[PDB]
Amino acid sequence: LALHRSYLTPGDSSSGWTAGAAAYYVGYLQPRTFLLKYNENGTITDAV
Amino acid sequence: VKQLSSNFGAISSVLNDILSRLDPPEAEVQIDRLITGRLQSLQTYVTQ
Amino acid sequence: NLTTRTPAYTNSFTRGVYYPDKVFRSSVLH
Amino acid sequence: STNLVKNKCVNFNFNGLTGTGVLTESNKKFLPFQQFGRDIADTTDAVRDPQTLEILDITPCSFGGVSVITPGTNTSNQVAVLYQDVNCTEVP
Amino acid sequence: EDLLFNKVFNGLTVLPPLLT
Repeated sequence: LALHRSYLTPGDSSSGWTAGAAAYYVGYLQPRTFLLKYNENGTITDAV
Repeated sequence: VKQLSSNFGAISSVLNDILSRLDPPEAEVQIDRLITGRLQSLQTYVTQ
Repeated sequence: NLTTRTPAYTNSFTRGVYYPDKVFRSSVLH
Repeated sequence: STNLVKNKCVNFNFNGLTGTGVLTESNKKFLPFQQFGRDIADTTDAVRDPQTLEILDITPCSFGGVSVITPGTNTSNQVAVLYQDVNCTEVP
Repeated sequence: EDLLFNKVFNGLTVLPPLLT
């Protein structure tokens, strides 16, 4: 993740940082069977 | 038509590949597995 | 290093489906 | 990279997929990642040529069973032959 | 009959019916 260092908060190397805004969601994958529905153009428009 | 896509125990379900990537004496064992298998699928369609 | 940093789970509603192969199928359920 | 031929029953080996078919212009709109196109029953009915990125349809070439209509050997030795399921421009 | 009718590869060939 990029860390923003700015003139506003020189602090020390540890304290020279700004969180800004970030969100990350990690979900692991498992072996599964899915029925995928492909439309006329070939896009997967649904799955079960 | 789907049974044409099942190995029946050979290296591959495609006759061209078994013949192309194997020596002529040992491909005959692999084709004979497909021929016994594919013939059984046709006998079941005709009886049913 | 870093300092002064002041987990919850959210439902994945039907997300994470990726085109399994490079084949094209139209109007088919596979 | 041998040159492409169309409207003839030509054996073909594309980028690793091989079949015998008549290759013609296709109206199918393939998405960019897709390489071949398969119909129901796992049969490849479309391929995109690698060199010009154009979608080409594959249709099996003709195969029909000749049948013979005989007036009867006692009446005559004339016969007429029905080549089934063949537009009569490919019979010879 | 019209109401009734409306409501209703490889090595394989479907031969056509004799009485159309």
